[PDB]
Amino acid sequence: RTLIVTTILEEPYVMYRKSDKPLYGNDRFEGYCLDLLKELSNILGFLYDVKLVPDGKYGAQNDKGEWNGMVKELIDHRADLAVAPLTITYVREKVIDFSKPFMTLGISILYRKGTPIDSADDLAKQTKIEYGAVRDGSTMTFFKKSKISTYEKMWAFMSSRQQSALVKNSDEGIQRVLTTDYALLMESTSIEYVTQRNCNLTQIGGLIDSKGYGVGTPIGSPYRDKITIAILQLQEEGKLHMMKEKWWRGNGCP
Amino acid sequence: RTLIVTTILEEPYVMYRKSDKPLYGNDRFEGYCLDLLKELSNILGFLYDVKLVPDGKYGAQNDKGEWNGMVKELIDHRADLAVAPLTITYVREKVIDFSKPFMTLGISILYRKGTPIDSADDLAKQTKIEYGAVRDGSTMTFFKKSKISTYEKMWAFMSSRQQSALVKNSDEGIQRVLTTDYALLMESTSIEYVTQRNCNLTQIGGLIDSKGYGVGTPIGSPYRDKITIAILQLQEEGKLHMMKEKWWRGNGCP
Ligand SMILES: C=C(C)[C@H]1CN[C@H](C(=O)O)[C@H]1CC(=O)O
Ligand SMILES: C=C(C)[C@H]1CN[C@H](C(=O)O)[C@H]1CC(=O)O
Ligand SMILES: [Cl-]
Ligand SMILES: [Cl-]
Ligand SMILES: [Cl-]
Ligand SMILES: [Cl-]
Ligand code: NA
Ligand code: NA
Repeated sequence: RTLIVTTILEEPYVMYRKSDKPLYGNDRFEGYCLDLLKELSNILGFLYDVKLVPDGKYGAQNDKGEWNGMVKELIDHRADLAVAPLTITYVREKVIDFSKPFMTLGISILYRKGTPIDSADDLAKQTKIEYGAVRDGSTMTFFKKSKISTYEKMWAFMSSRQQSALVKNSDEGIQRVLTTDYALLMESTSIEYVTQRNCNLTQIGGLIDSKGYGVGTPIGSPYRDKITIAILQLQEEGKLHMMKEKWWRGNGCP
Repeated sequence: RTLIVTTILEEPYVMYRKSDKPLYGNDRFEGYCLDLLKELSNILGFLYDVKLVPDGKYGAQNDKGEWNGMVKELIDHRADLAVAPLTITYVREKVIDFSKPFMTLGISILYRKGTPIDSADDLAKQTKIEYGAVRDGSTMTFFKKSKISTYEKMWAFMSSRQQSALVKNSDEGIQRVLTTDYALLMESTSIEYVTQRNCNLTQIGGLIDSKGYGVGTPIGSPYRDKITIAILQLQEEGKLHMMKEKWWRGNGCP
């Protein structure tokens, strides 16, 4: 009866709450995605247990084409929903069922302020500034699969030297941008959150693609359509907008 | 199989081609949506027969909850697909199925350049400049249903005086903006198209909301998921972006 919700720590979507005593169960967590789940639970009338994905991955395929991460949890019916910044992509939609998007976004560039760099092609025609993405995430996959010239050049650079330009996670990418001469290809909603908090960083250029985050369900799940309708309701009522402004607003940067 | 596709004339989605002799069948039409249908038909391997919706409407409910337009064609299984700038909304998703969005947009304001107006709250707080939307479209319905104070205010104004501030169609709205002191609340992708072609008009403010256009199918159709997967493929390949640029780009503005 109670639904199992797979998710992953990622600021400001899902974070451990701060407290002076050990926390248990759903009380461990806060964030945009917990607020979304509370609003979805309200509308649809389910109870839920939040479970962190045991392997700490979003969802990609190994050499055998077996999935991992939140995507695999859904496939195997070890979770009923995945509520996280899980990008809606062609390869994932073949294997699980996403709701319609609760957030739309695109890949863009995180870099330091004050420089002459203005676009992905400024990066691509040069080698002094290093640049990369989180290994095996949807942004990397976009560069890997692209047949657009500029993105191909960029993939050749990223993948070169046993992928030394890639990072394991966004926090590693951020620190590399802050310390060295490095630009991170990152989803725009995460760039917005980061630039609101570190005033030496900025987004470079616009969005190079367009995509959404959606709630994952196993293929065939009856919850996919109920959740899509509830998301559309929350969007039209201004509630998704309110939730984004609650979690993104920073107060310290020009 | 040959699919039956319901659609509606709307620039630059679906337009009559120019020819010195009469045109027949699918050859009557061109535009972004025809290009999309060709790409979907190449991926999924169907033939198709394009039919203009007989009542010339997108789809809205009357007081008795009865539907019209392309939505009613799908509900009644008179068409297999609706391919048009058909906004994905809560009320429509309850009665038909949409693919994931092939375009993502929001309501914004079309107005003349060179004025002090910068946002919907600027319009809401006054009564001198008239403003409205296409009657019974998804933009009107957004305002009708909103409980956000600004938008309630705007709906009270739009709906006053026997809805004299509303218009029957987008071209009527565009002419009214060009001639009189009037602002049109319009989906942002159409404002883009218009302002590329009318250098005296501009978008005012940003997007008020976030929504998409999707291919519509009857509820339960097996094509909906196939078309979603095909749209995601076309997005990731950059084809949807190239299709938008092809149909939107104008001759330039001074
Ligand atoms: C935080 C990361 C690893 C996730 C979030 N959305 C993408 C995904 O769902 O693959 C990944 C980011 C990226 O690839 O830029
Ligand atoms: C062109 C119009 C009448 C359509 C297009 N999408 C909206 C729909 O699908 O309702 C309507 C526009 C709007 O309401 O601003
Ligand atoms: Cl857990
Ligand atoms: Cl698997
Ligand atoms: Cl026809
Ligand atoms: Cl969907
Ligand atoms: Na799917
Ligand atoms: Na539906």
